[PDB]
Amino acid sequence: SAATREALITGARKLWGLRGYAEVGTPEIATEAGVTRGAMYHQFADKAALFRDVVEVVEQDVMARMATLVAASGAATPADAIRAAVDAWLEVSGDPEVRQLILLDAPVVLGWAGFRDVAQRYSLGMTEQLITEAIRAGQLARQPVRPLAQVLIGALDEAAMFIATADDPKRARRETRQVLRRLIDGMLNG
Amino acid sequence: SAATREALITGARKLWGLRGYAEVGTPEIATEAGVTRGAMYHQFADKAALFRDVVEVVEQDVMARMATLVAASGTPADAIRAAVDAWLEVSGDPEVRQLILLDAPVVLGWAGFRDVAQRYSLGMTEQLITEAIRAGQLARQPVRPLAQVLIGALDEAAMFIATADDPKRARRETRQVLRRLIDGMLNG
Repeated sequence: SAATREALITGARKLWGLRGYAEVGTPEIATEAGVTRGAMYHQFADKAALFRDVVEVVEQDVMARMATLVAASGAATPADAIRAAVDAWLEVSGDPEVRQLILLDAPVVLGWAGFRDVAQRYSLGMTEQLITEAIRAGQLARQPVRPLAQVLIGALDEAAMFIATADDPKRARRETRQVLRRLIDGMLNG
Repeated sequence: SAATREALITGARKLWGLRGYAEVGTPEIATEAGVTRGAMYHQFADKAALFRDVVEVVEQDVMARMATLVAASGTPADAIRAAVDAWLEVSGDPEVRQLILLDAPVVLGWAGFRDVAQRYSLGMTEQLITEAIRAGQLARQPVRPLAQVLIGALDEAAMFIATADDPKRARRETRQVLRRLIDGMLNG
């Protein structure tokens, strides 16, 4: 029964990751997972409920992938951590599964308040941390931490959205990386 | 028929502006406007359709208001600093707060809201950036990606003020933060 939950989340994630939420129904997901409809409905009341669990697991991977990329950059100071964290977010949001589930389907399926809540639960803390360390190292002016975090989250979230729907994604990704790079470098002292 | 639309948009705008989308039903809006339910439904299939037209009219006023405040402030770099302060003034208006910051994202969806916000704000923002580049107060860079990143930052700023525990404090702290960001991009 625990196994059944795991296999449904895994199946939904794969199939919705490839074709999108709208294009795959719960009966197809049950078959893919090797379970009956009643085992499925015991675990998930409806389609949208299974999607919420898919979003939690994909967000966990996004944060863990991002912490791996920052730690693999060899960033020696808070300011370099920030430069790495910015590049990592554009790399990870470019992953076509993350693009489909988080950038396109999650806002539609969860609603505005739902999506914003999830996005903030996963991103706010990390962002607030990086800012607090830069302030302490003297690489960023002493200022209020949450307001800056929140403004940066809206900038980065919009960046990713703009890439995901662009005519030329590879170009939008590159140009938008320059723009965020210049912005950060205007704020940072080193 | 055009008159009927105008009166509905005006009634909906006032009443939703005060109490919020969720709190006022379309029959109340019909009476406020002085039209029958069938005249209303002829013009607007459902509640969400009338809301879309309310958002268009409120956004038009927001842009026009904002161009008047920028022109009343007295270089491109200072235009940008004034445009930022003007956005916080105009988004502080309790009607704009209710309809654009709180209800529009819920009712239109995130992509729908982003679409409306960009149709109205992108050109002005792209212009301000282009003039700063020409005056040498802003590094030559790609104009649309910067405009878009700034629009997302400013929209999030205003939303943060609109839902803050202490609005007067959030408005002040958020003004500092936007000031530093802008000043990091602009050439002194």
